[PDB]
Amino acid sequence: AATDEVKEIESQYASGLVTQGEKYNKVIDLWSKANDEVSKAMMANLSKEKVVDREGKEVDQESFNSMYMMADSGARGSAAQIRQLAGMRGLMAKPDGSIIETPITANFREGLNVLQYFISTHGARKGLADTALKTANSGYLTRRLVDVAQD
Amino acid sequence: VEAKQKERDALAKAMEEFLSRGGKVQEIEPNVVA
Amino acid sequence: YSYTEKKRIRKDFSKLPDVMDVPYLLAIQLDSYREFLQAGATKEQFRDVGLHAAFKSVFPIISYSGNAALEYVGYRLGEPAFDVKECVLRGVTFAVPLRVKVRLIIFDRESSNKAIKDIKEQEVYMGEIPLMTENGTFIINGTERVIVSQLHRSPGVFFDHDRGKTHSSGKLLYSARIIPYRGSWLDFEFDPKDCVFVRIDRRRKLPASVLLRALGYSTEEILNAFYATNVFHIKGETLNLELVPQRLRGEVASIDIKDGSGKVIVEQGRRITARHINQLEKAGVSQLEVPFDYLIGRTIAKAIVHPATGEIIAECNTELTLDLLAKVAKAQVVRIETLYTNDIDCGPFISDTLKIDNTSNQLEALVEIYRMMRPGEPPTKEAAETLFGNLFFSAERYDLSAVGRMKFNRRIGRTEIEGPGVLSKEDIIDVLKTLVDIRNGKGIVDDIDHLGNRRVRCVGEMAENQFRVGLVRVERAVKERLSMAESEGLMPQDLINAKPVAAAIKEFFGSSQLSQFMDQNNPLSEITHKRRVSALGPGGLTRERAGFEVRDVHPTHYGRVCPIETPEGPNIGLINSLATYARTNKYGFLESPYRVVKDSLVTDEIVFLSAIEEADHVIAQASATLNEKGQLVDELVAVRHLNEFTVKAPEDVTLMDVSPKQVVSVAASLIPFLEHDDANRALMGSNMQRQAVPTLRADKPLVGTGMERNVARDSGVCVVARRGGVIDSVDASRVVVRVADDEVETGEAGVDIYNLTKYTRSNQNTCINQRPLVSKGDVVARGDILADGPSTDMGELALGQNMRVAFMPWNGFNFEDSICLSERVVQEDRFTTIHIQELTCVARDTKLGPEEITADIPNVGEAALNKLDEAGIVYVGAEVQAGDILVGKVTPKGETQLTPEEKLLRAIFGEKASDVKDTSLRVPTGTKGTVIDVQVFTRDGVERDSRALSIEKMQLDQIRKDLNEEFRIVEGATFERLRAALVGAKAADDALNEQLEKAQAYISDRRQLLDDKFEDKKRKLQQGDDLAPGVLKIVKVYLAIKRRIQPGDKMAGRHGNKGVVSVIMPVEDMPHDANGTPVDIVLNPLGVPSRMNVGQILETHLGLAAKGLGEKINRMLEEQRKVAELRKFLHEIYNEIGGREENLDELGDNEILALAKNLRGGVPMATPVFDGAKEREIKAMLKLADLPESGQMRLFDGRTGNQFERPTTVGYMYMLKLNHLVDDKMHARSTGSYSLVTQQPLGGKAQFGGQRFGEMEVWALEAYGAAYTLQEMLTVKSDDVNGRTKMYKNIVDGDHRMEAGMPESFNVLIKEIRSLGIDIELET
Amino acid sequence: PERDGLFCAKIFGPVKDYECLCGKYKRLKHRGVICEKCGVEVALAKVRRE
Ligand SMILES: [Zn+2]
Repeated sequence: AATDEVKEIESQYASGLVTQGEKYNKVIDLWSKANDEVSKAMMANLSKEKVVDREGKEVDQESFNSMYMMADSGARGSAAQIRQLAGMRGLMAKPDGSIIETPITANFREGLNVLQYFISTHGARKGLADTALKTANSGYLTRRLVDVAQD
Repeated sequence: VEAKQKERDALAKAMEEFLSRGGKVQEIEPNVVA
Repeated sequence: YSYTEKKRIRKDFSKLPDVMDVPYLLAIQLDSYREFLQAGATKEQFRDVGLHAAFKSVFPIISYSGNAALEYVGYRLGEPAFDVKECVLRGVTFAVPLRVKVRLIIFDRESSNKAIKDIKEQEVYMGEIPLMTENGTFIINGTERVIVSQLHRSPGVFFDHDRGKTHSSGKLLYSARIIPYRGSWLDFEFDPKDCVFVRIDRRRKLPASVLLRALGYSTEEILNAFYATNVFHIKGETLNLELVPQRLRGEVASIDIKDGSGKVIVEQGRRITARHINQLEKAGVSQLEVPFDYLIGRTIAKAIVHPATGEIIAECNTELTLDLLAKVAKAQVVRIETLYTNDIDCGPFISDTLKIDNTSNQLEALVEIYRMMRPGEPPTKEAAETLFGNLFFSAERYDLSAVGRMKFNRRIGRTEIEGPGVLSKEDIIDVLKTLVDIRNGKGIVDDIDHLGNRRVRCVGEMAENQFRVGLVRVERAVKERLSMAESEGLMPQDLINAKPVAAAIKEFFGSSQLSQFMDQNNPLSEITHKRRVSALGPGGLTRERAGFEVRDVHPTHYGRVCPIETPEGPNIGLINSLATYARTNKYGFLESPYRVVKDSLVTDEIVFLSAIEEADHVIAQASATLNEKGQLVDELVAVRHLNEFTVKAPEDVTLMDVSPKQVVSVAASLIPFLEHDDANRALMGSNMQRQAVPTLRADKPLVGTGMERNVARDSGVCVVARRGGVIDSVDASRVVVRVADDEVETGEAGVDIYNLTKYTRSNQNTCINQRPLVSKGDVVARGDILADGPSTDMGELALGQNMRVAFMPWNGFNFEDSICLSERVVQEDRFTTIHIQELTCVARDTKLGPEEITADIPNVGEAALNKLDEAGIVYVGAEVQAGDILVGKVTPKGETQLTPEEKLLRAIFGEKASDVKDTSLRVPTGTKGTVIDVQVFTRDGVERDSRALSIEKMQLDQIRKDLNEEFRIVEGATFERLRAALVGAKAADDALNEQLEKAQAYISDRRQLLDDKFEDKKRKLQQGDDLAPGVLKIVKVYLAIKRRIQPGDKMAGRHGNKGVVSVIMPVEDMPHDANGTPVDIVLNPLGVPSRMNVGQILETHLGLAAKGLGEKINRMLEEQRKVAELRKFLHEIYNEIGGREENLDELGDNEILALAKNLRGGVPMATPVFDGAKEREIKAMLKLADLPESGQMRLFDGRTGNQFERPTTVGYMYMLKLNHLVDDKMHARSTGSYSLVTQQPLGGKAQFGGQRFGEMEVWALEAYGAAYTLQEMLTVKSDDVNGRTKMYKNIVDGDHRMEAGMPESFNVLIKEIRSLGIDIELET
Repeated sequence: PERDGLFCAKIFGPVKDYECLCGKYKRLKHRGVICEKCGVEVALAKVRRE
């Protein structure tokens, strides 16, 4: 449905009605709307993933699978990490300052194609750049920050 | 670039004219110092 | 079909058919070396860049104020006489000469054909060639070093935004960084106040008008041609204007332009729209009338000098005023030259830059560029002109290739792709037009993080630049030496000097950062270190120069640069890698092939597409629905046209991907299920696979990608078959094969030797060896695998081993990401590793006394003397313990000033007063193994040790043995050829006699050939090698440590799950299933949600399925069934949904039994990176082998015995072994020798030092409110004289007093402060 | 080394422990005595750092 919607967006952009910025803002909030929609749907199907009954037909409770256990416990990671594993991966943004309008139609269970992984690798390299520079920047700031507070 | 190439072509043409205009080649030894 | 595929076939699951085979990995450095060296060529060599192109630009020379010329036809390559296996054990570093023929032609200095004295002779060998092997590496003084592809910025001019805090503006233009290939670095900075000012390395800011006047262009013509093209006249109604409809578009006209004979166009106060533009276009009135108030805002282009007045009434590049227009009217000026600028048009910043600082004269620009280069010197016009010519026009210390001119022509717009290598002022006109076009806003700004803005270099261009620098240095030296010399008084060979080019080729490989040591611990490291794309080094960005610009990627890297391959640590993003199917261009550009697709059908030919055309063309995706007709079934696919992913039409695209493995490099592609993992942990797993170590028993990997045989084929440590045929005899030291009658010459048919690499030393102190995997009496093919190297088995890459693996947090042993092993890995020696440890000892010569290898060493016990012989070296294969003396080294001493305690303890034991100390090297702590061999090097004409005689006699009998066996195999081949020849019509006779004489001539030629080969081996092994000066003999002993599994080793898988093993837990504590196989290595289930890779579960499920099929075929071979059941078993295996079937081809007696005996230890898979195996085939493979479909096994508790009320998951995980052990990192030091600048311990006393107790350590120490340990660790553990002595006496005696004392750190500080003359005293 | 230099023994001290520059006094008893041939003071090896 969102692919038909973005095809409608591309046709109404090629017909000459709106500019690039309006449809760009439209895709970068509707894709995030679909993202947290399938995220809360993932929370729903992870919470209702148990079929048990005791002297009855059906009974619903919390799920007895390890993903829901590690989601409710929250030891390492959060609820935004299983969207990449099961549902839609999210919307990695370009490191130049823009966002890529094409979504991640596949997931980690079924298998990504070349293009969605090419979108994901840009955000992956950006996160590697932040985690590589943040240690040096934190050391450079703390080497004066504890130096002023040694009296 | 082009000037060095033109100088190389002129030197090669002068060497060919000298070799074809009576001049010979002096084959010195491979290991000889004055 | 290869012979290795008969023993092992891979079940693939590629739904997309393979359209292109995997090309050569190391072909880029191969043809770069072939272009730079030009070994095999005709008499007419190629005109490309290289050593010949560097020699032809310099070798024609002319003497200053004289007559001299040097001509050359070409050079002659040298023959490599040093063997590789003897130069890694001797240290020759692959020496190869290179001789050139120079023609010294003299003249009479009159530009005529008079006194033509030509001397054509061969010169001396200009340095030594590196002479690398076919594997792609070269040895540099014992060790093997490789080059790195320098991914520096591309040669040319770029225009980026670069929004920073220094500009303090939202929209600003960055500085134009002109980047040549070598030297002459020029800058062009755009000032924010509508100006442009160039920059230099050490000089200050200079205006662009002075730069143009120094280049040659006048300021008036540049200011005229820079802004616009408009002329002003005084005709008719006191003025005449040339109306331009293009400039008036979008400009609010505040005046009346009603000229045009009663036709008004735009009234006063009306904005000019497209209707007024169309009205002006249909009118065509070139003359319009404006008032004089509009001319005040305009700026003139050149100076207005009237011929009737005789004086300058208007300065050059000045504004027009109300008195200046009246002066120009009263001076009767016919034509007035001025510029026309509008608000909607480009801003007149070039005129404001040219009007600054009063730069209008050529001599002022000359003295300005002289003060910019040499400030405060004698201002001369000729010297400054020669300096500017050598900096810009001349090629003296300035080399620019054609790729910079090609990039400049692609940037500024030109039809010719090839340009001149020398820079001119016309390129300055193009770059000023480009910067004012960028400041206008038209076009797109360049991206510095692009693949087009980062050119991938190689060793050839940098080696040619270094050789050109050394050659122009030698040419300057020869011109300085032959200045006052003559033709008959001097010599052409004595005038030239091959020493600067030899020093240049020495520093290019010895002291250069790009020629670092090759990572030879793993073959993945060996194939990836060639394909590294680093931005550091000379002419590039270092680690602190990266920032947030070159550490990011642009989507133009589709198939060119893999971002999932970079070393982790302090440098991520600037060191990149080369992709798999990416092939470089002739211009050094990174390009990737793409499949051209039409609107209806799909073409078959493939063209390598660059990056400049992908921004205009549409690139589709190869992972699409195809109905075997050449068209896409879907009506919408994810494509990309303007370097951005979008949706397009199937009839609109023109290009698509060739293979999905063309974007990933060869490091990350060996990890299965890349599309199920994140790039972070796949990058981490690829880094640990690059930093891997081989194992003892090379077990084949269970879940494979299919390119394991490919990366084993391109690896130089494997044995590749040049010619096919039958194999006569297989030995672990050498193998021989026969040559068939088809692919052979007339004489010397069977000649094929292959020296297998024995147990030698690698670069990371690990063992390397070759193991044969063939039999006797089998035929092979071209390119077949004969002997596999380390971490390779039976033709495929086999790095580690596999064991039973479950996902469970078991008793906190796998606490966060840790590992819990089992006793099978230590009882079967599965994941044990053996390192070869080096120990280089020297035997130098001192002035007070020489040293030698003497076994009579003082202070040597029985256990040390029993290991060493009468020579002084331990025997081959002796057990070396911790603290053993290996080499023999006795150093003398004189005037030692001995203490009475030392002579007392010497006189008590009755030993002789030996004045010669013992400085023999020993093993470090934690090394207890067995030596394998010792390599000794002596000088020419020196005394030799008897152990050296035993070593050289063993080497010569081994060499004579392999020469005798190759002579035996070639005479057996000649006799079997003669016996196959004589049987035809045995019962004419002159032919048989002739053939016997030809065979006798061939075997006598082979005999004299092996005689001269043995003479060469004797004259190369008996001579001395080039060693360090002042050294008599250099020995090195190769100690091999048989390291086992210890508690605390490093263990990681393939998806970036780092872990450390805890202890050696037994085989019973692990949980077991109902079949009978307990699990071995248990992992934690945090690796799947936290690290974003679910490929752990899929890989362990496919490993469980592969072990189920392997146990099924093992019990099928045990049950002694017929071959029909085995081929039906292979038929039901190889007929899944994914992949293809290759059955009904192999024979039952030979190939089926061969694949059984070579696949009983597991089967490999073949999955691609982005279109691999789906889950349903995995469910089928789980359900067909009596295994559960979801991996939900039912296990039994080994510890408590209670039945689990939950099904668990087990399987097989193929993990890797790392070079992160404890023995190479263990520092054992209690007391260490203090330093010379302070009393802090350090290494050098056969003990490794401690860690750095820097600022953060003492900060965390005083984080708590304590004060006593802060001074105790600072005055007792270090920095004292008598405090450590009194504290040790208090420790020994028992009583404690804790005296304060005085440390020596205050003494070092007071001496370093009183060295500047500073009064410091104590009050007290 | 010789006298009046960067590594002189008269100004700084001995390169070894309890020895003089000329090599006449090599004992352990004298700590603040000066030799007659050379104007150096025999002391420890740590007095180069004083
Ligand atoms: Zn003395």
